[PDB]
Amino acid sequence: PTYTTHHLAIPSGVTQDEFDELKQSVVEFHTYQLSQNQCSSLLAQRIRAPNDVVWSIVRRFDQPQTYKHFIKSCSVSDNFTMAVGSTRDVNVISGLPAATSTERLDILDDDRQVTGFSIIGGEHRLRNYRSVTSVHGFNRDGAICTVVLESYVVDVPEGNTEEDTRLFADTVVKLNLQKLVSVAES
Amino acid sequence: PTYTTHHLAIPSGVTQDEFDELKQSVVEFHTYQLSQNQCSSLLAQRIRAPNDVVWSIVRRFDQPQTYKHFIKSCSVSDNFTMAVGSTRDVNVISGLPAATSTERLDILDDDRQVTGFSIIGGEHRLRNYRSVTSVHGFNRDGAICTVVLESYVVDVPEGNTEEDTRLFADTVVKLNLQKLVSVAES
Ligand SMILES: CC1=CC(=O)CC(C)(C)[C@@]1(O)/C=C/C(C)=C\C(=O)O
Ligand SMILES: CC1=CC(=O)CC(C)(C)[C@@]1(O)/C=C/C(C)=C\C(=O)O
Repeated sequence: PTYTTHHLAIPSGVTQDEFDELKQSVVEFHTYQLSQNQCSSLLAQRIRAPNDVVWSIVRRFDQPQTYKHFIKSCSVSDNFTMAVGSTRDVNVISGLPAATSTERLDILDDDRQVTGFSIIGGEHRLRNYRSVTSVHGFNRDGAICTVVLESYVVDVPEGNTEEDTRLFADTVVKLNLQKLVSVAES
Repeated sequence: PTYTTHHLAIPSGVTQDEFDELKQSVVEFHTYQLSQNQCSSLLAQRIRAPNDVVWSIVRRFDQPQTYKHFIKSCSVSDNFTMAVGSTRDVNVISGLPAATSTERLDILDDDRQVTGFSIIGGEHRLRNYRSVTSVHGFNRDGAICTVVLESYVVDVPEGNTEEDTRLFADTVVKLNLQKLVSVAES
């Protein structure tokens, strides 16, 4: 297989010196295998809030709607455990209506403050979506100011271009990351 | 089959005293006919920028991608004039890909700073979408503050609920208005 090189390109929204400190985290957590039909991207967002505050929000695998747009509801089983392997049924706002993507929790590491999930079933064109989010505290002069890194890999549907698929997924993650800013600042 | 009454309910983001000044504009420009299969909503967004600056952005019928998300490109004909009746072809970012909704300019009023459009062709579920944006300057402690009002009417697709459709359309418009804030305040 072929692998991503997100450590070679500073994403927008981070400085060269901030990024230099995070390259180790990108390699460890934001590297995916790449098939010929896949694309992957890494996004970043600075947040004026303690990383412990941010981690506590994004850790909530059962309540993504608190920090994501376009989710009407999210339910988990009555025996849900916050553990690798638990799943959720996400009801998406799209005008179809109440669509559903079942997602499985892949990583939950409270020591490094990293989580991630993969989409394992649903009615959509984002087949084999996999995402990782890591939380990073910086003593940042009035904050712990946190940079959140979020990357994904996904299949490019036949009849889609890689740029088109990537542009859509990038737009969603960027918009959700802006919402995370609003929620974290309190 | 009656008409909308958005002048009767204050939208979020406005004060009662601010809204009282806008009721005449809501009546004059933000009233739609409503059939039993349609819904309509009215949104507002405060912007710390001169109303003339905001107006110059939202007036650009040929360039919605400057202030809206999820638009890959926008083309108009070689004889395009910025005039009621002109149309544009919008290529939407959706993961389908490069989708298209053809839109017609309905209002372009430079004295009152109102613009509006209706969707006249495309491949989607926002049938008979019609939208109006109006710009409003307020003197606030020596600086101009702009309120943008944006409303729409749209058909509810069979199998959708009104809340679900409204929720989606409300989500899109609000997000486009946040991008408008960034562009105007830069
Ligand atoms: C918003 C939405 C609409 C779709 O059509 C596909 C899917 C259900 C995957 C999705 O939830 C996509 C979500 C994305 C890209 C990222 C995320 O959630 O962090
Ligand atoms: C982004 C998008 C999603 C759709 O499914 C339909 C359509 C393509 C019309 C649309 O452009 C709708 C845009 C909206 C609600 C408002 C606007 O543009 O002012």
